[PDB]
Amino acid sequence: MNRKVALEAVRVTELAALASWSQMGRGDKIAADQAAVDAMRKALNEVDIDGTVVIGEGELDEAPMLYIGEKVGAGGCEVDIALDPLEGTTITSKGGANALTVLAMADKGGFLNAPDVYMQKIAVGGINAPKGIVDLDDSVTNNLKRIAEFKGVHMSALVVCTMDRPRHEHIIKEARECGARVILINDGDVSGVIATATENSGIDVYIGTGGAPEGVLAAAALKCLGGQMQARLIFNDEEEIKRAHRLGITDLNKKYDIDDLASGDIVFAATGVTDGNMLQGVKRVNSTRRGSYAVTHSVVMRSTTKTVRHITAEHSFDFKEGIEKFMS
Amino acid sequence: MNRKVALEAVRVTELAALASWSQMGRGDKIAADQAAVDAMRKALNEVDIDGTVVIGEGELDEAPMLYIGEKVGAGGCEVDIALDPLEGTTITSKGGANALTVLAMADKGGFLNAPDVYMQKIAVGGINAPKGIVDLDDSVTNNLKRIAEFKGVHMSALVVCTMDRPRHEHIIKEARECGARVILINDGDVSGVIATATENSGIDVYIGTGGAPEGVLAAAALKCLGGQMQARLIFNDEEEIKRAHRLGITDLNKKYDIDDLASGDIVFAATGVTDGNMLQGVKRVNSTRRGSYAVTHSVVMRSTTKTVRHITAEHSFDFKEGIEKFMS
Amino acid sequence: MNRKVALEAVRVTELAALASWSQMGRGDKIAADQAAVDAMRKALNEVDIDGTVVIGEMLYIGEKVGAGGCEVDIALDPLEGTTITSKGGANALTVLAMADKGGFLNAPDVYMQKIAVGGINAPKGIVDLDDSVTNNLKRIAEFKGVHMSALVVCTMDRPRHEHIIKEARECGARVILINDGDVSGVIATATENSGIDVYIGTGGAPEGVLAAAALKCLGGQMQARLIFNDEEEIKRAHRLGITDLNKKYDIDDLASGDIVFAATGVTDGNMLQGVKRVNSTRRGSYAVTHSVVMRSTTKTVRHITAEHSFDFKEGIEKFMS
Amino acid sequence: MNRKVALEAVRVTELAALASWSQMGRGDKIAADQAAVDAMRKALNEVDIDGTVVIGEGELDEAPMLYIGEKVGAGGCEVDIALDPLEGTTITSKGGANALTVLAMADKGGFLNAPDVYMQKIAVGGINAPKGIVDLDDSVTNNLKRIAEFKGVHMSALVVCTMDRPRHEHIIKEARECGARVILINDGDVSGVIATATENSGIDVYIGTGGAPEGVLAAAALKCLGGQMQARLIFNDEEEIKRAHRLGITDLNKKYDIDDLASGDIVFAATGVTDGNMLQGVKRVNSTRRGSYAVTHSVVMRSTTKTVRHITAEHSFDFKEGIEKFMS
Ligand SMILES: [Mn+2]
Ligand SMILES: [Mn+2]
Ligand SMILES: [Mn+2]
Ligand SMILES: [Mn+2]
Repeated sequence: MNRKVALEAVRVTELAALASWSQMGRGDKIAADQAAVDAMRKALNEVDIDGTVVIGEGELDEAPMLYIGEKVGAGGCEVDIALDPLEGTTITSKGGANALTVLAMADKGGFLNAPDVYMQKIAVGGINAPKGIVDLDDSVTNNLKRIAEFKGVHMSALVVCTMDRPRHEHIIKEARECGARVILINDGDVSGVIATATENSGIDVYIGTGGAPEGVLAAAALKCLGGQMQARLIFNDEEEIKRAHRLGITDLNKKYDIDDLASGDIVFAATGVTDGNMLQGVKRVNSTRRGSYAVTHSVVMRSTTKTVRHITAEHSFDFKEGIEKFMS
Repeated sequence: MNRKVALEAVRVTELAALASWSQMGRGDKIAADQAAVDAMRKALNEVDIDGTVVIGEGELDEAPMLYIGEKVGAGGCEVDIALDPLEGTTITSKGGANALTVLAMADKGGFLNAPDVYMQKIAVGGINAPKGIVDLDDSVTNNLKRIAEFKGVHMSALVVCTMDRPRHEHIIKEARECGARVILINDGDVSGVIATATENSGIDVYIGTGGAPEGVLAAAALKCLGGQMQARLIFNDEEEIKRAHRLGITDLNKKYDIDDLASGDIVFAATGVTDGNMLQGVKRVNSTRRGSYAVTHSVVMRSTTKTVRHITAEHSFDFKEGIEKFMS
Repeated sequence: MNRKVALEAVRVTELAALASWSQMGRGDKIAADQAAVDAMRKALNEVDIDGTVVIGEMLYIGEKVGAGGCEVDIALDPLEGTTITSKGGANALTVLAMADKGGFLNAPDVYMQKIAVGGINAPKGIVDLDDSVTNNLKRIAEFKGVHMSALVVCTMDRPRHEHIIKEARECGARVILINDGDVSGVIATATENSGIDVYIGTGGAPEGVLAAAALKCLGGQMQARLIFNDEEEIKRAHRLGITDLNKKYDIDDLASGDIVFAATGVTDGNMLQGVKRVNSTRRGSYAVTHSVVMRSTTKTVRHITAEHSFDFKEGIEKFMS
Repeated sequence: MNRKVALEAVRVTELAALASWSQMGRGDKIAADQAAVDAMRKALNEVDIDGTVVIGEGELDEAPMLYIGEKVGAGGCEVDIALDPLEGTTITSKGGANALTVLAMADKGGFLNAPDVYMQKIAVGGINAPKGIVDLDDSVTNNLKRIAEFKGVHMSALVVCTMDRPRHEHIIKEARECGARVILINDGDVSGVIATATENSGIDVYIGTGGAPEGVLAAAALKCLGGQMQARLIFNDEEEIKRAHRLGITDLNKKYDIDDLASGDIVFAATGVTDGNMLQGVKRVNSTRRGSYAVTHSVVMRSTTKTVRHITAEHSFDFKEGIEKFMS
């Protein structure tokens, strides 16, 4: 995987973010999603890779663009592509927190090719955090006690993050019972997991159930940032089992370690759409010095080197024109 | 008012925010509110003012501490005091966005002594925005068209903020219909209005109904930051009408200009509790160089000088102790 | 001292910095110092203290300042870097420190040998002026957990520092030079992302006390020794109560008890950013100052970015008092 | 040029800056220079370009690596390359301000092929600045009067930067006489010129004489950032004249507009070595969340799109090992 591919990925997430931002607060999640898919597909076909989508918008049946197996790129090293054109379609449509655009790449087979099913998740940051510090079969109490001890703080100092859903009431009750602070996000458990390893996020642990593709994407970032995560797929009906079987997943009760979700040489890239726990959103900026531009905030990271790059980009634009000129 | 009072007010909002933060994500909004009220009252009584609460926790009937009319301070210049010990008690208990502590000071009679009722609000930023650019009796569309013209942008560039409530559906639908982007916050329309005049907030306009005290405090800040706002009190039942009559208000449908909400020499201070669209929340920080601390982010501003100070404070703390040691 | 005094002090350094900035790069050291002194004296006389200048310039030794309050000794520097500000060099600051009566070394205006390192856990003895430069740096490298080659040592670019510079480079350290501003240079050792690990050099005794006051709040260690070259200097020491001429002063001997330290950047430097002209459509035009205020008893540290409204169609000297 | 080349260039300047930093403050300007040359050369040969060095370390006579005419890169689109492995060799050896590493790319013939001679320079930033706002044959006073009018300020507000040299005494004295503020840098007039177009540099104008190669490099950045600049080569002896003649330059007194220095599609990249008035230098950082790393601060920009990216990169490193491990 050529060093060139890493920094090229940020252009993809930036262009998807700008397209998504033009639909921010338009009340239309489908238009938000399609703006991102279109921008990302077009940008990805300029990237010098021999790319196969292993996580994307869906099966070819249901998704015309960025479907599983689709071939993308202008030609280059062979890579598996995990992508999320718009993490937070509903978020973006109402301008909520934590919307992102996300692109990750691995050598062939480096990702768990996750089906569209739910996934139990537990994640903690820290480059020195050991394997086994968290696991999903241990109680919440016992996981937090270990985390607090490793971080060297009282339990009440820890900030635990989960989604505000009925399915999480027991995580929340238990975490609070042993003394921790638990904050709720409305959506965007990609940002919420990655935040555990993000300097100054204010989030120490993530515990929740959400999308499985999102779990792999977040593991890909934690692999570069440092941290630990365990995940397990959930299967509620026979169609979900069939989706897994079609992707080669047959050990349904497997507990996945972070190395099982994303392994080898991983590149992770993301751009903020709205302000979130991980990344700032797109903003309109005026200046006499340079004129008006849209500013994006992005991150690109690589697991092998552990180089993490924070990128602020200034994109020239006349806001006298319609904002949908940021589409494609 | 003696220039000393301005900067002393930040210490008050800081200690109240640290107390609030100890209850963040504990699912107990009464405990968060009380931690805030306690810390803020103890800190005020060390400020060198002869203070009279004109906006606070409530009437002496319902609020034992920081009630309307309470005298606070160690002695000094006579000021009316508008307080919100914790903007976002529910926010704070769940760790939502936009929780703040707030304190504003004016010469005697400078604030609208608002009864505790709903208030319709429209706000826009810009030191050169003219009085009349926004008006509650004009349509959303016409307000937006004027704002867009004044800012020199296409309508679709504008980001309108409002609270996610059924009472705002008509605002949201109309603003989208003429092409604007409308983002929703779950609570905290102090931050929401003030964001219109905060650099890099990504928010251009606020339209919505919320608390009347909060409207006054936001107007206090906008007086210092620059901008325009119009409010109108709303009355649901006859007891609310009596609360207005007791405060001297008989023109129930009076439209208040920003100068009617806050006039004269005004000091506005606020500290973030959680991350919001105005201020960052309190964070736990480690360093070998300094040891561990809590970081607060505050702003204090003054309407006469127009000076705005952004203050990042490092508060030493051993996080092996219980987080509630940050309470007063 | 009443907690009020700390945050009142930043206003003094800010006003002095704005006045200095109006003389930045004008080639007139005298006019810069006079602008700073005026602004500082005027602001100080609104602070609620019974202050006495024990380190100062007019703001002379023994001058009584303040509007009335707790008694404090005042160590001030209306403009650390008059030459600096006049030429637009790096590391010009305005500085105010306050202590309880007798908290500062009452230092004659003489030269002082200095060595300093940052870190709240640094023990007394980590630095010592009578150990070789090499043994000082080996201990600091051990304390910081790094190879010697990682350490960045700061000193002033002066012929009197050639032996320090050569000995530190010989043992493998990286030695960077500043043209002026050893207040900033010393405090940098305890300032996040200054990139300075150690300061070693000779400079003004007043400036050493001021830097020590800050390091007492930020955490670190420093040692100092006064230099006497002329009989006039020795008598200045005697008149101030100093008779042990070769005393090595620890950091607690320079600044003890409850200390407040305030500074504002004039030009960009190793510790603080300088004043800038800013334009915005939302907010209009303003001068931005960058300040720090700190207190030794609580170890609280406040960083303050202040936007001062101003129409830069008018002359800059309107920022004078 | 493929938009892939732009972001690949930052890796080159980052690697050269890290190598330079290992020699910072070691009092050896040659070893600093060689560390940077080595690292830039090696990195450059992994960039997918067919590159020809038009501005480099020297003529092949005197420079073995990165010489004028040298062919570099792994293969791709044809570009002319304007390099400065280490701007501020003496700066770096003393840890002074404004040391940078610099890589610029243009279409064939896009750069003035500058001889190793001195160059008179005047520069101002701002996208709307018209050609003629600055001119080397106008007085200093008249240049500054136009610049004050263009920026909408009193003359006393302007900050004029020059190098602290005897050859600049008349500039310094004239600029001060007409009321401007004139600050002095010891070295580093690449950074000093680009500062005029860099947000928050505090520098409005650069006026001085310095290296002609460094003038082309700074003009390349200003073409991306917006601004105007004029330059004239000066010749002190016969050997300097033939330096020009060898590179095809016989009009010895030509005044070059910025378009004459750098024209067409230009990419410009730089990384700070030491803190300066354009970029921050490399720093050693410790964190518990991430471990220890060297942090670099870079900028990459493009004249056709006007897109500018600020890049903060964290390079994992164990600082118990010798710092010379950052060499190539
Ligand atoms: Mn999605
Ligand atoms: Mn409240
Ligand atoms: Mn002085
Ligand atoms: Mn060079």
